[PDB]
Amino acid sequence: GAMGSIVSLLGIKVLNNPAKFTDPYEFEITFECLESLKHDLEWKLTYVGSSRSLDHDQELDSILVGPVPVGVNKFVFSADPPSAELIPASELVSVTVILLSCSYDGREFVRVGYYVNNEYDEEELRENPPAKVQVDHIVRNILAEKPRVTRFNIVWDNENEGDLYPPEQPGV
Amino acid sequence: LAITMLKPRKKAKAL
Repeated sequence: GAMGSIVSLLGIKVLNNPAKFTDPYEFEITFECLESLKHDLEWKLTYVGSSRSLDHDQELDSILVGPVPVGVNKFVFSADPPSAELIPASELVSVTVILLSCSYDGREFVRVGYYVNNEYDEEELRENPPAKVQVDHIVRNILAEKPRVTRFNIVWDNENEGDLYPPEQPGV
Repeated sequence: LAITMLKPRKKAKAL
C-alpha cells in the first residue's frame, strides 16, 4: 500500500507558548503513516536566524523513530535551546524561524517553519538593550498561528539508491 | 480515534 507519500505530516503542536529563548523547544509531532516504514524516520529541529541564519543554522536535536506502524503517529519532540552566545543581545531580539524537518533514509520530505517572536518582556530592556544578553528575560513566542509547511517529493520504499547524499561543495 | 506514541530515539542508529 503505497499511497504516494507513505508519511505525511498532519501538523505540529507548539506546546511552548509563551516561553523563553533559553527554554527547551517542545513540539508535538502528528503524522499519518500509510504503510509501515521499512526504513526509519528522522525528525529534527533547526534554528534559523530569520532566513539565511545570521546565527549559522543549528540543529538543536534530532530524533529517530522506528519501528513506525500504520496510523497516526504522535509524540512530543524536545530540542535543546540555542545559546545566545551565537546571537548577541541586539541580534536575538528579532523574529526568527524554526525548521522541523523529517528525513526518510536520507531523503527529507517535510520541513516545517515557524516564526518566533523574541523580545524583552521588560519594557526598560526592550527599549534599552543591555550589553549582555539576558535571555532569561527574553520571551520566545512561537507564531504557531502560521505553519509554513514545505513538501519535497521523494520516493518511498521502491527507490533505488544512487544520489542520497548532498554534493559536498568547498564552501568559504 | 487511535494514536501511536512511538518511542522516538535520539539518533542512535544501528546496522
